Amino acid sequence: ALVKEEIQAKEYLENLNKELAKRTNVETEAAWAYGSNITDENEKKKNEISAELAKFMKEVASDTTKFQWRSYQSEDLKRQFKALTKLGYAALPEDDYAELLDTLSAMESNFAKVKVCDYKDSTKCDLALDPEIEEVISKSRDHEELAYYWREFYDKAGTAVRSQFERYVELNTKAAKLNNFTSGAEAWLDEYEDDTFEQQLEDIFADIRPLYQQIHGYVRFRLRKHYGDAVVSETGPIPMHLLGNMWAQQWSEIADIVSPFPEKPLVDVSAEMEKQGYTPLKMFQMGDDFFTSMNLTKLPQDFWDKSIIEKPTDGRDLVCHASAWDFYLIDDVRIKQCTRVTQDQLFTVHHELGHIQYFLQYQHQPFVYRTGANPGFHEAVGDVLSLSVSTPKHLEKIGLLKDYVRDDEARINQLFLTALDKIVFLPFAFTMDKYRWSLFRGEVDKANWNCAFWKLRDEYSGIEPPVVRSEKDFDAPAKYHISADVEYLRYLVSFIIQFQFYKSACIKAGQYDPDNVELPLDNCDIYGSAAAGAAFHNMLSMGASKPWPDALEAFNGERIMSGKAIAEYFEPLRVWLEAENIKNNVHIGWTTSNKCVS
Ligand SMILES: *[C@@H]1O[C@H](CO)[C@@H](O[C@@H]2O[C@H](CO)[C@@H](O[C@@H]3O[C@H](CO[C@H]4O[C@H](CO)[C@@H](O)[C@H](O)[C@@H]4O)[C@@H](O)[C@H](O[C@H]4O[C@H](CO[C@@H]5O[C@H](CO)[C@@H](O)[C@H](O)[C@@H]5O)[C@@H](O)[C@H](O)[C@@H]4O)[C@@H]3O)[C@H](O)[C@H]2NC(C)=O)[C@H](O)[C@H]1NC(C)=O
Ligand SMILES: *[C@@H]1O[C@H](CO)[C@@H](O)[C@H](O)[C@H]1NC(C)=O
Ligand SMILES: *[C@@H]1O[C@H](CO)[C@@H](O)[C@H](O)[C@H]1NC(C)=O
Ligand SMILES: [Zn+2]
Repeated sequence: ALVKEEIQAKEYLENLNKELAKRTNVETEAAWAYGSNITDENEKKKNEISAELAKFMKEVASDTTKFQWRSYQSEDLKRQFKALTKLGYAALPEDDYAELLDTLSAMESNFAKVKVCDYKDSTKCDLALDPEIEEVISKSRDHEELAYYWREFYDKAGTAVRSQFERYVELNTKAAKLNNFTSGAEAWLDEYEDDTFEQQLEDIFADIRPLYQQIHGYVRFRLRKHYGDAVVSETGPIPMHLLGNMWAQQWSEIADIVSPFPEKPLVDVSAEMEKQGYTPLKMFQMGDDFFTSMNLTKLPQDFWDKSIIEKPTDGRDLVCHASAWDFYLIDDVRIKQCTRVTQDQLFTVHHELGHIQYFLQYQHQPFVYRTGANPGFHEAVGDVLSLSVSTPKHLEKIGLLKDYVRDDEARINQLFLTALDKIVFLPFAFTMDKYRWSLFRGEVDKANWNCAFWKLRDEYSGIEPPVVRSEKDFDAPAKYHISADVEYLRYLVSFIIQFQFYKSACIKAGQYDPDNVELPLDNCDIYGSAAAGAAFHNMLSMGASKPWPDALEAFNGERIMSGKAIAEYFEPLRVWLEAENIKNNVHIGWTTSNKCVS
């Protein structure tokens, strides 16, 4: 029976993968229509088609049991079957599935439709997060103005969806258990195919946490000099509204007030981008150029024809959170980005285009393999290029950085600037999933859900709200990914492995040699490197056809996720900063926040 059955199973899979790709195409189109144009009608259509695809996946899961697939010889066939067994939310009874979709829609559309009143004009009430509130949070140094916008946003994006969030947790848990996972934490973790993955991240995080603490201490010190001791204490958590970002996830927008060497250059090319007439289209064309310069795949015409690369002016509601979309045919790939002409946005364009590249590289795989080796791989691709794009080397080459002298002090300024994004984010990203996992696993009583969030943000990041919160507030959904039910550990994983990829690409490009002071890792530009491009091609073309260690091995010969490379990048900063904090008697660490009343 078995040899013959395995022949038939191969044909079964060939056909089923093609059918899933086509059916997924159709759900993806409806989701795109909604996300690009939020209306009740588009919501209904998206959710109806999802319900129908879920019912089909339920039949597929049932049909896998007609095959003795665990008995087969082919590791590849077994891997595909195992992927089709995994229903996720589709395991839910029809009515629960529909209720979950309705709940998700309610949260994501609440987030996307938030508007607040101008701090200086309570009749102007059409300020959205993107761009209006984000511009104040990144540019204002009026601490009361900042606190105002923080409070208005969190109250509307967060607290307003407590009820919905609670029902989502219940249904997410019910779904996980129907897949025989303990909870949605274990369902998310299953994507890393590694039963020690959490311990591995704890270990890496513990190794980098000392450096974070040094950065935190120095920033707090600098913020005290700017705002004074009535606004920032020496010993307490940093008030998060002063850190240049609504979620304090990255602190690079306050670099001009905390840079190590204020009289030496600090890279900020936004003003030159504007002066040279950059547009969203040009920024996308330049990202395309980067990839094609490395001998990777050019964007196809569908990308240009169907992407939305600037915020519509017609007053519609949409999701502006930047995203990359695979339509599961051939070359139908798209970005939806409310693009602004800034340095940070140039990096975001490259990030999104890394997802597009991945889609193009794996599009010949069977449907079940048309995804990242793990979710962190997907998020890392474009960041590897952004690391290069951010270098003084690259930015001088493209005419955006003028009259730059790369002395020791400018190098520390640039390392610090990078760390304000790359090191600061690590505890932030860990807490987003630690929080959700703790709710999913039933470890926090509902009475303590809000303070459990702020407790994690305190313990790991040493930040706190600008105002006292309580269990009357519900703050976690004020972060897009929490309202949108997007797993966050992918970004922690990305921020570690992107340095492994960057280092290896730099070495292949001839742009990094640890023994050559002329080739430091932090000034490596892989632009134009076919050797780097080759490593990407070898890895990305695999999709999810093999466990992620095999995909890393295809890139650089390694099989282990490791903090060595990110530490190697920041090692000169670590040395300098440890010394600077001692020299300035900077207090390190923080007392427990008083800003969430239990
Ligand atoms: C999550 O875990 C769940 C368990 O906690 C699991 O649910 C179990 O799935 C089992 C596998 O499908 C299912 O097993 C069948 O049980 C039937 C009897 O069940 C009743 O009594 C139970 C308790 O006594 C009740 O709780 C149930 O509700 C039922 O009322 C059996 O009749 C049935 O049998 C047939 O199938 C076996 C297995 O066949 C296999 O494949 C080939 C077929 O060619 C076999 O040759 C091979 O060796 C293998 O056995 C045949 O041997 C047999 O001849 C029959 O055709 C079968 O044992 C079980 O009932 C169910 N239990 C519970 C408690 O729910 C979920 O499936 C898991 N979910 C996921 C997503 O993995
Ligand atoms: C948005 O969707 C609605 C359907 O609810 C449709 O009538 C309208 O034309 C769409 N607008 C745009 C900008 O596509
Ligand atoms: C570019 O990529 C192609 C296809 O992957 C390969 O055959 C070729 O050798 C590469 N060219 C360069 C510039 O190395
Ligand atoms: Zn991404």
